[PDB]
Amino acid sequence: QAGIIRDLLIWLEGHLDQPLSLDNVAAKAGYSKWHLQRMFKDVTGHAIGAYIRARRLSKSAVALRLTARPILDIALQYRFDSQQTFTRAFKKQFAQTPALYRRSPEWSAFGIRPPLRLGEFTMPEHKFVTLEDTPLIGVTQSY
DNA sequence: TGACAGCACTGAATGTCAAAACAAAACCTTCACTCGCAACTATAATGGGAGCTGTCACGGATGCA
Repeated sequence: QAGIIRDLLIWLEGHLDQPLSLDNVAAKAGYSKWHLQRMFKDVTGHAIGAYIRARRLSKSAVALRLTARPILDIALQYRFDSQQTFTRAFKKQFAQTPALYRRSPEWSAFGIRPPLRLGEFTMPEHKFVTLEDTPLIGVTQSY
């Protein structure tokens, strides 16, 4: 029912990292590999399988732009199979070399796909301002 | 009744043949200069000890004489 898929993503957003998962591992959620896939297609508007590894790449794209690791820390970190295939699907998502992607300081959100909620989404508000050069005092350290 | 389990097949999306380029310094030319050899200079000059070291002490030694 509608209470299932919402609870599956509470697993899945927390288990987008730890299990090396395809839909066979996702088939342990009450029904078969196809029926859990059939139950997702209409209650969401997204198609689960190519989305998740792309969402796990979208989890890896912010890891490719704001985390301090090289290509092979994050080659198979997000449960992938190869690096050149990971480089390949990246071209169909961001149209940029990952060496070129962390070359430019500008980070545009083209291929990052948002995390899905079947329940109610807490929408933040926006207001566009233009700020001023203000002196302060503080120290720096890294992570 | 509607879930509920599994099949039919697209195909985008992999797993392989190739280069494509970029810094990596790595080994390597370079090319001007800094950093070193070597020789000469023509009034006249001509013999150390460089300070040192001062009585221990019985004992065996070899060679001189």
